[PDB]
Amino acid sequence: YFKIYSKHTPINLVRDLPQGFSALEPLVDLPIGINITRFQTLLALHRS
Amino acid sequence: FQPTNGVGYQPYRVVVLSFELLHAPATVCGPKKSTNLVKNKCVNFNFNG
Repeated sequence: YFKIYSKHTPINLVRDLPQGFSALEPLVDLPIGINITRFQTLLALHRS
Repeated sequence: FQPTNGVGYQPYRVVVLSFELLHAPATVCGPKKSTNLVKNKCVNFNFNG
């Protein structure tokens, strides 16, 4: 089972993580049944 | 395949369903049958397992 928990928080701090409490709600459970040992973030470029 | 052929020569569409169980979580499940909800009585409830 792949559990994805998530939380959206409105912050106004410029640089670091804000200090506070926010419990993450469960968003989606995925029936994947596969081995996962590595991950990578996906970003977006800006072209002009 | 001609329409006037015998039943042993007429075309037959065949679909074979193969059921396997693997160590991955089983997700093709049969219908979850439900019955009407009855309130205010001592009943045996089965809610989502």
